Amino acid sequence: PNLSYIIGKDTWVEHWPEEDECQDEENQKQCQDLGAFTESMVVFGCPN
Amino acid sequence: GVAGGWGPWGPVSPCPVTCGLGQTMEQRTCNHPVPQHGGPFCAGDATRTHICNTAVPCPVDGEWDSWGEWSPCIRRNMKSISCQEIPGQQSRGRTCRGRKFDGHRCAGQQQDIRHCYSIQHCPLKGSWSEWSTWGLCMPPCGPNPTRARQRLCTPLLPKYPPTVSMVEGQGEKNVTFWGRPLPRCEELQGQKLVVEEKRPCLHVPACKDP
Amino acid sequence: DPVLCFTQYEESSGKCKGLLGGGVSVEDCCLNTAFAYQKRSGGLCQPCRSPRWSLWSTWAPCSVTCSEGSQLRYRRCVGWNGQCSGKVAPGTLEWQLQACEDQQCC
Ligand SMILES: *[C@@H]1O[C@H](CO[C@H]2O[C@@H](C)[C@@H](O)[C@@H](O)[C@@H]2O)[C@@H](O[C@@H]2O[C@H](CO)[C@@H](O)[C@H](O)[C@H]2NC(C)=O)[C@H](O)[C@H]1NC(C)=O
Ligand SMILES: *[C@@H]1O[C@@H](C)[C@@H](O)[C@@H](O[C@@H]2O[C@H](CO)[C@@H](O)[C@H](O)[C@H]2O)[C@@H]1O
Ligand SMILES: *[C@@H]1O[C@@H](C)[C@@H](O)[C@@H](O[C@@H]2O[C@H](CO)[C@@H](O)[C@H](O)[C@H]2O)[C@@H]1O
Ligand SMILES: *[C@H]1O[C@H](CO)[C@@H](O)[C@H](O)[C@@H]1O
Ligand SMILES: *[C@H]1O[C@H](CO)[C@@H](O)[C@H](O)[C@@H]1O
Ligand SMILES: *[C@H]1O[C@H](CO)[C@@H](O)[C@H](O)[C@@H]1O
Ligand SMILES: *[C@H]1O[C@H](CO)[C@@H](O)[C@H](O)[C@@H]1O
Ligand SMILES: *[C@H]1O[C@H](CO)[C@@H](O)[C@H](O)[C@@H]1O
Ligand SMILES: *[C@H]1O[C@H](CO)[C@@H](O)[C@H](O)[C@@H]1O
Ligand SMILES: *[C@H]1O[C@H](CO)[C@@H](O)[C@H](O)[C@@H]1O
Ligand SMILES: *[C@H]1O[C@H](CO)[C@@H](O)[C@H](O)[C@@H]1O
Ligand SMILES: *[C@H]1O[C@H](CO)[C@@H](O)[C@H](O)[C@@H]1O
Ligand SMILES: [Mg+2]
Repeated sequence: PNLSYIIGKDTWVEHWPEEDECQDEENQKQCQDLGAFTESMVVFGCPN
Repeated sequence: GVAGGWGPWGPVSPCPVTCGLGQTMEQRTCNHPVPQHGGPFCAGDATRTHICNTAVPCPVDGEWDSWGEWSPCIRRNMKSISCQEIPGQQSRGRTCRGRKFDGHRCAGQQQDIRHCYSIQHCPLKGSWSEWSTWGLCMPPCGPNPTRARQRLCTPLLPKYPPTVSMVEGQGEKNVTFWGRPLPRCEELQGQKLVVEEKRPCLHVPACKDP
Repeated sequence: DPVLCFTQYEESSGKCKGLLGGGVSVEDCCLNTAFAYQKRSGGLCQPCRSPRWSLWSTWAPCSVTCSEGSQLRYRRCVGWNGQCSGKVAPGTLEWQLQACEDQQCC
């Protein structure tokens, strides 16, 4: 159970603001788009 | 038969609020004379109230606006799924308005997605609907209000599977038709789309102040 | 111009509830947008919050006790600093007229 995830050149990370942080007009759209990617991947998967 | 009277006014209370307007109050007692064996009752009020103004602005919580218009019903990495048995999705957005002065932010999902078929501009058959319920007498308060009911060419929606079951977490999503179809129907009264009729409303009351 | 400052707006009836006192400006009273103000006790109680439509009033009695008639119900835009839906200023009225029928035959 000692697995550890190393941050490397293949890893990608971006902050997801909390609910109250989402109300800024530019972070509004980020919480919009980060939420669409959430529902998109799980239900439709990939055509690849 | 002793006549009572008011005593000295006590210390005034500080302004209990740090913003906008508040209320301070002064308090007195009828303790020095005191009505004995009857008499009166000090005559007046033993509590004065006063408004205090901090002259500094204060909050209000933002409210959700009405949901916008549904996006076009599309499928990822596919072209138009119109007039086809291909269930897609569409999104909708809200806007938080009215939040001022460090007020509480809007609570809830500002985006909404649901599954859909696409009948945008799809040629389909139709049948005349029955007479709709009589609308409101318009214009109210205006000269000669009239109601209006109508029959319209209702499209025959295709019998597609209303529910598509996906796995992952075993999620089943309702599918709703989207789009403005082209309902085909025989002419009724020289009209193909909608035929209505108006009737004046009888004994109209005047609009006055409540 | 000074005005009577109330601490609460009922909205259910459009009344000014909880009198805080008088002799204060409107800008100071509505610093707390939850308050309300009216001129003397004549009426027309306006809250200090964003203007929003009240509830539709009960239908007025049918204009005739015989055959088809007409009945009204009102709705008042109440608030401060802003407008209701439809470019409506606080205090304006909106009416719905519906055909009523107390007795179907005279
Ligand atoms: C999606 O549908 C479900 C299931 O309820 C409806 O499903 C249709 C396929 C059809 O059979 C219809 O008659 C049925 O009502 C909705 O969940 C709730 O289900 C109960 C059980 O029938 C209904 O009584 C409720 O009206 C219904 N809606 C509620 C509780 O809001 C579901 O709401 C609907 N929409 C979404 C987004 O899931
Ligand atoms: C004092 O400092 C001010 C800068 C505000 O932060 C005030 O907050 C407000 O206080 C009143 C009641 O005291 C409430 O009506 C407001 O909702 C609240 O934001 C603070 O008290
Ligand atoms: C309500 O009750 C009805 C039964 C009538 O008595 C109404 O009075 C008026 O009667 C004349 C006929 O005599 C009708 O033409 C009127 O429509 C009706 O208003 C009464 O108001
Ligand atoms: C108290 O109030 C006033 C004076 O403050 C008078 O009506 C009277 O003196 C009473 O005792
Ligand atoms: C309080 O009010 C005034 C003084 O401010 C007087 O009527 C009297 O002193 C009373 O106690
Ligand atoms: C959008 O969705 C429904 C109306 O379709 C309601 O929950 C509400 O009006 C929201 O703004
Ligand atoms: C999206 O869905 C329908 C239109 O297809 C309506 O309920 C409304 O326009 C909503 O925005
Ligand atoms: C409507 O009118 C008649 C039925 O009343 C038919 O010609 C046809 O159903 C049309 O849709
Ligand atoms: C409207 O008119 C009559 C009922 O009043 C019927 O022919 C039918 O219900 C139509 O929709
Ligand atoms: C309007 O007129 C009456 C109700 O007043 C009914 O025949 C029906 O509801 C129609 O829509
Ligand atoms: C009157 O109309 C409906 C209820 O009949 C709602 O939109 C709201 O209550 C309004 O005051
Ligand atoms: C008017 O119409 C009926 C009563 O006639 C009810 O739905 C309600 O009282 C409304 O105000
Ligand atoms: Mg493959």
